Amino acid sequence: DIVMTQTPLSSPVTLGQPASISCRSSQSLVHSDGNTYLSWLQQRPGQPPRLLIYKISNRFSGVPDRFSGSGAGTDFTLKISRVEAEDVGVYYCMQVTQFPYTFGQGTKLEIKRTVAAPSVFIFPPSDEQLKSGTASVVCLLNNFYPREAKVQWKVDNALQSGNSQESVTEQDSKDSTYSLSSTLTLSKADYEKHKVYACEVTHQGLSSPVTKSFNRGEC
Amino acid sequence: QVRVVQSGAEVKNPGASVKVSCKVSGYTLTELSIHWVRQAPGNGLEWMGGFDPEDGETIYAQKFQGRVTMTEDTSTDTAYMELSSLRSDDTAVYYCATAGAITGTPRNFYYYYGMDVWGQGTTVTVSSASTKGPSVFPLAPSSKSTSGGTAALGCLVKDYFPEPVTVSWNSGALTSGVHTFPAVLQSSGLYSLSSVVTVPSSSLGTQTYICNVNHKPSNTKVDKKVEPKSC
Repeated sequence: DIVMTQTPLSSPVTLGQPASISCRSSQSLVHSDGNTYLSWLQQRPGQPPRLLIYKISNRFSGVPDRFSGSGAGTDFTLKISRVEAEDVGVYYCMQVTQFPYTFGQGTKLEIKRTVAAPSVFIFPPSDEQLKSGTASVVCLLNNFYPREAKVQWKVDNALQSGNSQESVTEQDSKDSTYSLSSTLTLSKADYEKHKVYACEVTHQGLSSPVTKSFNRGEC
Repeated sequence: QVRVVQSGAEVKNPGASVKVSCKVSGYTLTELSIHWVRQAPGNGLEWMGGFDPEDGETIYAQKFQGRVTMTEDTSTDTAYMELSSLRSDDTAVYYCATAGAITGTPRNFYYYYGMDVWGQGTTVTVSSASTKGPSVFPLAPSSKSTSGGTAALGCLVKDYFPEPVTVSWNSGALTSGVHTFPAVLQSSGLYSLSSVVTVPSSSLGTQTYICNVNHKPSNTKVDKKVEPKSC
């Protein structure tokens, strides 16, 4: 099977700055007719892939002029003259010249942006969940740029370890920022045995660790 | 309008078969080539095979030759992919790509003479485990949810299996400022997830926020209205 490997591993690029991904094929992409059929597709996070280029220079309709493609033999390169927040994603290279069609491993295009402190929100557990027997507390870190972020669950000044799970969003296609969500789950009994539930967030954009807290109040 | 729609997410037992549908809207499934591409989550794209609508020969990848069958219902405009003797290595998102003729319709950026349009995807999980519906609780806005005049609300989709759960807001009318987080795996082996949205706190009294959660494997559709209360 024709092999497709994308030279750039990962790419942190400044906004409005150019970018270029390389694709390498083990065998010639020229077909038995005399053409070369190479496609470039962009997949935004959690989306189906959208075809941007065909052949090497042929740009699909509705595809921005910022995208351009140029290849020779076994090497091919996709270039974005200027990079916008909407370009974040994974770029793949497909070949339709020979069966079975091949895809590159893909290449993630990230975005370098100025630091942004997160906004912290704390959510207490709902009564319905307490009826089910459990209690989940959620700490939300919204629109922070540096991906690295620290979250700490404290119950009545007592630091916790375990019983917490968190997820980070894929880079925003508008802000180019990130969002974090951390849930601390306890039993109803454990939850009632305490008074103050707080989460202390530390991030680069934060001059000093911000803590969002609340008093059970039976909920 | 050229619209490609696919079956809902499915969960199948090892050694069983899986069937997914690709329905084409706005253009007859004639002289329009259909392709099936598999994507392992957080992995590469694998081209399963192509099916020619006007009875041309249909080529299957050497990998899936014995296990994949492709068929077309021209009347309903739906192509079908069927993969049998499923193995755990088969758990992935399945796509059908309409790569043929001229789409004709814009579909936001106009596809026009171009051929490719892609399906939304069908998540297929191969596992003997029991399917479990998600539990949806509200993440009510409060003084603890407000910053600089903006309030944050959401929905907690807890303890579901398998993985695919879709969350929408106000039946899809609300998408600005929405964050649906990737799911986490509890020690229990069940997934949990959260979806939040930032809205003007002044509006909290006048607007209605409802989160729409669909867990097709479980066959569950829940609409939970998130309203501000307490602390």
